[PDB]
Amino acid sequence: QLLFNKTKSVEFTFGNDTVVIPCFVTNMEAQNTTEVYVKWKFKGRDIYTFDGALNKSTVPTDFSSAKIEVSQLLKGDASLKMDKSDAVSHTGNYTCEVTELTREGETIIELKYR
Amino acid sequence: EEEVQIIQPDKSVSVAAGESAILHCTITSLFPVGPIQWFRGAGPARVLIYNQRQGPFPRVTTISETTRRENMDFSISISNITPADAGTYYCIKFRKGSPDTEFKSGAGTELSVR
Ligand SMILES: *[C@@H]1O[C@H](CO)[C@@H](O)[C@H](O)[C@H]1NC(C)=O
Ligand SMILES: *[C@@H]1O[C@H](CO)[C@@H](O)[C@H](O)[C@H]1NC(C)=O
Ligand SMILES: *[C@@H]1O[C@H](CO)[C@@H](O)[C@H](O)[C@H]1NC(C)=O
Repeated sequence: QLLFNKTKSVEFTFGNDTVVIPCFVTNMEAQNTTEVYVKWKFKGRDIYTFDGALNKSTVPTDFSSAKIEVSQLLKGDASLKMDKSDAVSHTGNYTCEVTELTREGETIIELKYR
Repeated sequence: EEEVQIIQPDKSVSVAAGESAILHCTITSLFPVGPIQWFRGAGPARVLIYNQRQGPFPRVTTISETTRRENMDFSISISNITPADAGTYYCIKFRKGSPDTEFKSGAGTELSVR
């Protein structure tokens, strides 16, 4: 498995213009982003997929803003970034799935809108 | 760079109830990007026995150090075998996507209980 630096939950108020959900793999050894696949899951569906082999990101219509900092992937950072509009309409537990070659793992972070 | 082969050397394994069973699987390549999963049975009702992402899977222990990038041994040990554990176990390679698609399956290992 890929191993994670876990986080129970994060928060963001109305003042938070953009929302960041932390995901950090600790035993990542990817040589190129082509080796990497990232899934951010929410209520079953994939609200964001990064396909490194194809170098493409896929999002549904509701999640028009969701993206990650691809520059950070090789470091093991697959944190998710979205605006306030997408955040409020989708509040709950998030699953961060990362795959490197054949190794895979996931971890859960709950988004709270206090 | 050649197409991965999935090798389950044992066509069949037998074991007394309450005891453990080793299910061997090795692959020849770590490509393409996507995980290995163990299933019992084939078809739409097959049962997920193990993967790296959705654990821990009680009763299932990995034979090798599967947190290592270069690991190609996906053999597992299943403890406390019951008659319910009987059937054919498939070590299966998947490609990433929404959803992940099955890329190639091992021959299968027939377990039976004494
Ligand atoms: C990553 O892999 C692609 C495709 O194989 C290649 O074109 C690119 O040069 C690689 N990037 C680096 C930094 O090596
Ligand atoms: C990912 O896409 C960007 C923009 O389209 C491109 O500049 C970059 O080379 C791609 N990364 C690869 C091919 O590793
Ligand atoms: C998030 O998951 C936990 C279980 O670990 C659950 O108790 C909680 O209700 C979930 N949050 C939502 C918004 O469903």
